Amino acid sequence: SGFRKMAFPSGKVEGCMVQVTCGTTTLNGLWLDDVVYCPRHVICTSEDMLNPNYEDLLIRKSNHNFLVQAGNVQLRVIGHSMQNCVLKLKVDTANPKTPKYKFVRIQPGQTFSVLACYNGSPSGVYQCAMRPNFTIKGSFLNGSCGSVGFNIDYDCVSFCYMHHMELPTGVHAGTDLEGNFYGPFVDRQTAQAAGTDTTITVNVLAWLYAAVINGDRWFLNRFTTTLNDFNLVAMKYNYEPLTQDHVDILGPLSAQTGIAVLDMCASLKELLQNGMNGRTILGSALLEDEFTPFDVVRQCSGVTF
Amino acid sequence: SGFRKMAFPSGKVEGCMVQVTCGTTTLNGLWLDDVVYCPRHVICTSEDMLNPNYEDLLIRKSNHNFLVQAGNVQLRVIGHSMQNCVLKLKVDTANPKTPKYKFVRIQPGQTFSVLACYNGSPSGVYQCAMRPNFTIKGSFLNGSCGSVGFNIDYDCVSFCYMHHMELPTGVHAGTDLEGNFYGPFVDRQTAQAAGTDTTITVNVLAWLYAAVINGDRWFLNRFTTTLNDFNLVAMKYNYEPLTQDHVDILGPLSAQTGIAVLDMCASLKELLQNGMNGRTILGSALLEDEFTPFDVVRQCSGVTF
Ligand SMILES: *[C@](O)(C(=O)NC1CC1)[C@H](CCC)NC(=O)[C@@H]1[C@H]2CCC[C@H]2CN1C(=O)[C@@H](NC(=O)[C@@H](NC(=O)c1cnccn1)C1CCCCC1)C(C)(C)C
Ligand SMILES: *[C@](O)(C(=O)NC1CC1)[C@H](CCC)NC(=O)[C@@H]1[C@H]2CCC[C@H]2CN1C(=O)[C@@H](NC(=O)[C@@H](NC(=O)c1cnccn1)C1CCCCC1)C(C)(C)C
Ligand SMILES: [Cl-]
Repeated sequence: SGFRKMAFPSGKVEGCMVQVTCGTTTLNGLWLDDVVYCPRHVICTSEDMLNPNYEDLLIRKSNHNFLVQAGNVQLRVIGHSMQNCVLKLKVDTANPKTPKYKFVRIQPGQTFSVLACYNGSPSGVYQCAMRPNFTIKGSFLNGSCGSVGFNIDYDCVSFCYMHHMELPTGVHAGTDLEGNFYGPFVDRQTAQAAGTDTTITVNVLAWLYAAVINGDRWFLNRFTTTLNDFNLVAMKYNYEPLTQDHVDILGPLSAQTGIAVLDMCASLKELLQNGMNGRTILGSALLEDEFTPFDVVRQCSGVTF
Repeated sequence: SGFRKMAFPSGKVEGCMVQVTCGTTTLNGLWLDDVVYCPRHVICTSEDMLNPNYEDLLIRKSNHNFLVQAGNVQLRVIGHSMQNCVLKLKVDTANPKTPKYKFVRIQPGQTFSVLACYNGSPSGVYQCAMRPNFTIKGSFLNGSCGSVGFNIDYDCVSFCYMHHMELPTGVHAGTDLEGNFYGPFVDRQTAQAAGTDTTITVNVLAWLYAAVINGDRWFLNRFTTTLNDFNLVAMKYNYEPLTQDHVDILGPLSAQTGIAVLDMCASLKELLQNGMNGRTILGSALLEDEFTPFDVVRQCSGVTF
């Protein structure tokens, strides 16, 4: 028993991390096969960032403008192209340490592991959620750009995130591995609102099921509710609407605990209306929303990779 | 910016994990050189666990009673010995994937990364603290025994923890890699009190410095305090005494923020006496005590491995 914010084991991703330098800018890239993926703003000067013409800037770069480094093996770049907001550097060596992998785009409310890197070297690994407003609450310092987010399913690394930038609120924005931003953001230095964040309701319910699996069940009540009447209370507390598809994805946890999803909804309704009255759930004084139903099942059933 | 419970990158440890079977019992071992370390209770039956005579039980085992498995490479055991509460299986193959490493014993309040494993395969990685009462608040299911805790310093894995057992409160107990339990526990199935847990004061202060580094500084006040008068208030809230050595280890964070350790103590004093008045610090409604001063520096300075 116990319940922790648990990341995926990171070894497979560790062996794909490299250092990419262009001019004065050094950040991280992802070395899969003979390709290094990194944020396209590696090519920019401080002055270029106000409204970069990335097509023109890249046209003025040659292969030898890009220094790629795998620890010491100084990779030779033989090609460069741009896909959306990511640069792809063809190199003369295909990464031996290349794991099996896909590139996927996660949905708001889904979770992933971030391998935070500096200079192509891992600092640490942590879990987080894609927020409904398509930001993530990461831990990223200058030089962290090109750090990636990923999930592992069987033996296959699904890359879902590459880090590009920090908003003035201290939250983080980036792209999938085809270089499309999550959310409304563009890679230029302008004020860009993230828009209203909401609480990931399906995930709060998942974590309440986690609490029950772990014998912490004080918040269970005799009341029940319809999905509609639940959503009327939840919308008042800036919670995301709960959909039938969310109710379906909570089924496993419902089945395991014998608590119907709408009875857990009735529990969350009272927590929202009353607060916790200085009690805690799985050590927390706040309702936690960065565990998916699958995270709870993974962790409470000991799924391995 | 941002501040997350961050684990060490786990790849180096991943390649040391193996499956150890003795009779009906399968758990994890740590494969370093030609030695596999695992909990000695792998040799026990359900009935043996009331008061096992581990010397006599081990004497009745032969090398071929122990099935060691690295994925599929079925390791042949050529020796078995006992050191305190850990079994050492000499094998015919030394692990190629063997990283550089030490075995260390951490102090109460220090943190480490746990690589949770089942059947010699990683499930996930998370951070936790050795509690003052020498338990850890882990996430461990049946089959997790032999999962290890570790830190990385330069390129050297310091192993500090091997998982043995769960207390009826849902907290966890284990040994260092010389097989000595943390805390008063013995590997037999008897009621064993953990004793009073306390809040890791030096770590709360470290996390308040983290909050200031991240622009969350509402709790800073004009008041100050002596170390003694701080400890008079803190002892009332079941906080660990703060020592001059703790004050010294907070020096870096004091220097970086220009807030004297005793001025941060004066901030914590009011938080304890008043509570947070429904405010939060780095997203939390509770005071967090599972970051060390070095964790805050590591994470706020982007130290890599
Ligand atoms: C990353 O590339 C990296 O690690 N580089 C290695 C060090 C050499 C780097 C890491 C910063 C922590 N990312 C960036 O430099 C990005 C790029 C891409 C987009 C613009 C530039 C600057 N940048 C940022 O992350 C910045 N953030 C902003 O500029 C915000 N701007 C504003 O909020 C704003 C407000 N008023 C006027 C003008 N801008 C972002 C910009 C993008 C939309 C969201 C808001 C800093 C300031 C470096 C965090
Ligand atoms: C671990 O070996 C493993 O992963 N084994 C693989 C599955 C085959 C296994 C994992 C359990 C989650 N650990 C254990 O089996 C340990 C060993 C070592 C010490 C005794 C046995 C049983 N065990 C436990 O972790 C148990 N915990 C207890 O028995 C507690 N006992 C009591 O609190 C108690 C209360 N009243 C009367 C008698 N006992 C522990 C025992 C040690 C001191 C602290 C309290 C279970 C119940 C399996 C969690
Ligand atoms: Cl909290």
